Amino acid sequence: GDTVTVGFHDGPNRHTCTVAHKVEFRPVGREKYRHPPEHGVELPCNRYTHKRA
Amino acid sequence: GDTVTVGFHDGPNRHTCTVAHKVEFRPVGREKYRHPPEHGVELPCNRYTHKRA
Amino acid sequence: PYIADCPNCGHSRCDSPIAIEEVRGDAHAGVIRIQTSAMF
Amino acid sequence: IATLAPEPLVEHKHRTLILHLHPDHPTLLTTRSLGSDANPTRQWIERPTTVN
Amino acid sequence: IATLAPEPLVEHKHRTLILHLHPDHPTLLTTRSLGSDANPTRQWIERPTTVNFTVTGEGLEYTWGNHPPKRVWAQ
Amino acid sequence: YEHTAVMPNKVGIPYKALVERPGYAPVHLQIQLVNTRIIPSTNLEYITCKYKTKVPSPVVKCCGATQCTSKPHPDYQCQVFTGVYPFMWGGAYCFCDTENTQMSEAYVERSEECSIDHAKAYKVHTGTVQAMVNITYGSVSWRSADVYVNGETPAKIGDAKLIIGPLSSAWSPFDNKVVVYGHEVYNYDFPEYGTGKAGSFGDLQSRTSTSNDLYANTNLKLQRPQAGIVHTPFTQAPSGFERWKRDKGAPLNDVAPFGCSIALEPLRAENCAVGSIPISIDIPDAAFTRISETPTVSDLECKITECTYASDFGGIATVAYKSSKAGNCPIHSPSGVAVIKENDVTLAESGSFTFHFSTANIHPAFKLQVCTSAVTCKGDCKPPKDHIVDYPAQHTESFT
Amino acid sequence: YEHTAVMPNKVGIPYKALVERPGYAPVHLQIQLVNTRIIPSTNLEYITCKYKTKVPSPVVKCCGATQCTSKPHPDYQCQVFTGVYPFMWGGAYCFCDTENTQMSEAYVERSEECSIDHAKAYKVHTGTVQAMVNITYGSVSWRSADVYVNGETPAKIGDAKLIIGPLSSAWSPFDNKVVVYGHEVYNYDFPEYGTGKAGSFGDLQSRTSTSNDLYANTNLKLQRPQAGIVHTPFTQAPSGFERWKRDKGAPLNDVAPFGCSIALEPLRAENCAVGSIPISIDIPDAAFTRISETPTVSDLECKITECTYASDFGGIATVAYKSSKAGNCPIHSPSGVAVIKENDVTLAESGSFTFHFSTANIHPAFKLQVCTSAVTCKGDCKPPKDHIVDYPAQHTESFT
Repeated sequence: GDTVTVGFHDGPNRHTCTVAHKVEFRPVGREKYRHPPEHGVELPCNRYTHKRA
Repeated sequence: GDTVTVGFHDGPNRHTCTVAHKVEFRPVGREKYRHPPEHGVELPCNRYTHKRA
Repeated sequence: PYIADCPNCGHSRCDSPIAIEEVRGDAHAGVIRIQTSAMF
Repeated sequence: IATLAPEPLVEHKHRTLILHLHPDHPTLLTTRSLGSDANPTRQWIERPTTVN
Repeated sequence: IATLAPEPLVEHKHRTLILHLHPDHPTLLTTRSLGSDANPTRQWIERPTTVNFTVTGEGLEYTWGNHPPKRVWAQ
Repeated sequence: YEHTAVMPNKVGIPYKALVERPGYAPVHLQIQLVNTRIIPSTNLEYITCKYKTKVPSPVVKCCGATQCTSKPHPDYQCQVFTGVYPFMWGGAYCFCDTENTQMSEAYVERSEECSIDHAKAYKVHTGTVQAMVNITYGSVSWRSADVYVNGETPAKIGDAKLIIGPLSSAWSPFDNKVVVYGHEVYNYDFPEYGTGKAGSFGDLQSRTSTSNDLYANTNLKLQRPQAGIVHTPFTQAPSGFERWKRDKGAPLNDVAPFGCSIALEPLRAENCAVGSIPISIDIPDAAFTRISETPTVSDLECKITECTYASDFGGIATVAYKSSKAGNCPIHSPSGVAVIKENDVTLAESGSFTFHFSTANIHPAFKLQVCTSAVTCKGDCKPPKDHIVDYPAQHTESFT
Repeated sequence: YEHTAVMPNKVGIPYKALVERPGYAPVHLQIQLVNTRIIPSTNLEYITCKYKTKVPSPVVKCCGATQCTSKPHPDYQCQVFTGVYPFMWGGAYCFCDTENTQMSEAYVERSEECSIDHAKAYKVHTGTVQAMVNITYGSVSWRSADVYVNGETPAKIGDAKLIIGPLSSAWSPFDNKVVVYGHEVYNYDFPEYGTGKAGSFGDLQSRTSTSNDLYANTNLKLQRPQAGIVHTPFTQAPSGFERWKRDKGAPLNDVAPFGCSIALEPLRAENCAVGSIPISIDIPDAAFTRISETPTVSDLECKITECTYASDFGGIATVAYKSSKAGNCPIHSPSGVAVIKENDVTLAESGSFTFHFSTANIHPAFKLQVCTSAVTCKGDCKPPKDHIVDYPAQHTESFT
């Protein structure tokens, strides 16, 4: 996405926040997808964790 | 869309499902639109029915 | 309503009843016919 | 969980690989002629292409 | 329920079929010299007749009425 | 009076020849080859379409092997796999850890679109061309009949018997090998049934839609499912019917020569304007008028008045008609220089009536045969200004 | 190892070529073109059959005229008649004597036999020839598959992939124009639909059996009934389908050239033995035996013992086999002089085994390739005595 656009809903109001940021997702590999598939080989990508510890 | 992403809402949970699939929509014709218009000529496209019978 | 293994079920590979097989973006009219493993 | 491009169609010729090729997405193909003359090649392929 | 003509009398000669022949009724005989030169023959035969056929090297065929077609190596 | 006539193959324009029967009054033709639909001899060789890897559901033996067999499904790819731990709704379920076996099997099958959205190959021979020839004949004024080209076929529809062709211009715009798709026809060297390389056109090759047997070189290669989960990696070329719809070639109704149009209908190639057709008609003698009843028109004079050196019937010429009786008088220029809009002109007792025409030579020295009276309508013509609309009536270009 | 091979078109005899793959053991062929059914491209032009003058019952107006009209029935012949006095069961019944009018009408109609007993014209093009080629291959020992001739079609039935033709001998024994009758096929210049002269072939000309429209030039001419009696003189040529069954010509399965048989079935012309076919096969490499496993046979000797200068496999020759291992050994004469009945010979440790063959040269100097070991089986042959039975296995006549 050209931008990033964030927001919750308190309940009385939308109350969001939005920003510019150049985003892309190349997967690691000589394939230039636009999105991760369900299958294919695994290989060493860079990525953030689920966790807090 | 590069993918396809499906999901209902049971009510307690989002509970969706998503998948990779290369999607496009060329209309039939020498025009390479991205979307069907409101007007223009009719001509023999390929398409699925509304129905069950 | 069948249940199968969705590939990126929000987080990752769950087993959703709406597990998507046979996506068909092969027509022209902005339409896709899909099969969930769920039988609505 | 990551990418994979559809397999190639290997075709023989005399000291020459014709390869009818047909990817899903833009794929960077490349080679290395293992002589001390490397003579490599690079090309992103998204359009299906018979190469040599 | 249908016709049938009495069998022929096959007689050998050098690349030649003499055929003493003796039908019941008028029988259309005919042949096909299987060269690309066809050289066929037709004749209704009701009177018994010794006939001849210059068979070639590759073969000839022979049709005694609706009796099935025969075939012949004449080397 | 069986009026033989060589005749240019061109669709949308009449060819108003003139019957010069010695003895009775001549009669004009108006032969408009409204269509030139062809319908060559052909053969349905194989439908193709995009596959569907309609995977049969894999076997999972929990402790030990399950040997696969080569079932007779088209391109029945099957490969046993071990070393799984298949997460299925309860975590894994097979209690072993390497003896967990998974047998994946996948065969190729015609899509549901194969019935309806499908390319279609052909071995194309020459066949026999046709036409709905209108003749608004003489005083008959009508027949719109479907005919042939083979030069002994009549078609007694109306009252006239007419024999056409065979045409000399045997260019079948179809090549020998043709692919066909919905309406866009491609004179493509399709590889063959039974052979088509995967990814290339005809990866799926079914004889027809009903034909359960086919040839599916799709390079379908199953791979083992990942990390102890139930699924079926099918690694496969998307079809040579998928491409061939967006990396194809252009259609023969957009790349043919010598002027043809096409249909997915009897596989005709309409309106192919090329060459000539030796056409010959046997008129009904009843339709003739005897010579002693039409006015004799001689001792006349003809002259252009505003000749337009053009396609549309811009050329005009008054004619000082010098009749004997009064009535109709069919007209024609036996020279092909001038093409005339009027087949027939009405005449009072020696009046004058302009007609319309079109020419191609600056000095049109064309004879005009006004019902057995020849005349040179010599003169000079003017070029027009306004040339962007459909096809001409002149079709007579030569040395000028 | 894709074993190209020119190959004579001849039906009932194998063609046991030899695969000389460099590196592994050779393998024999056994290519028997069991059929050469042709199926040219054709077009149903019109059925014909004998008419039936299915007379509609005439009108009889008793006092005054009844003008007839030209109804659109095929060959609707109708002629008013006066001057009758029609005796009908009570003597006459119309009380006038000259104003008694009788209107006879008769049209032509397809017989009931037209559906079933009917000649059938065709415009015949060339199409594409076929065959149920058996190969009892190698050690595979079987495949009986239906194939084509066009030189890029495989047929992967069995395990081998085989490409045939195109044959050089393009003689379609069918002519361009053909008539067909039940089973007897006549390469006849049928006149055309729409034209056939009455009495001549195709007096009735219906497009098909269902086609209500037709062309009936029967010269149907009604005459007045005689002496005041009800009936309908229809004076007509009995059909050109009546003749054409007893003053016809002979059938193409009895007059064709270059050796064909025929069927009213897909309109094939079976077993047309003429010319050669450039045939090429891609064997399964699994079927090969590697070279280091078959016995090497060299240091042998070959000689005829009773060579029969003939067609049937009368030629024989012992071979002093000098093997290394013991087993099978495929055999073939790469020279076409000798045709051998045995594809394969079993071998103990350097024994001797006669085979059978046939030749055409008095001094057969043909090589014999016993699984990569050549040898001249020179000798001399004897003529036979007993030559009246079907076709040969020799088919190798040349200068001798």
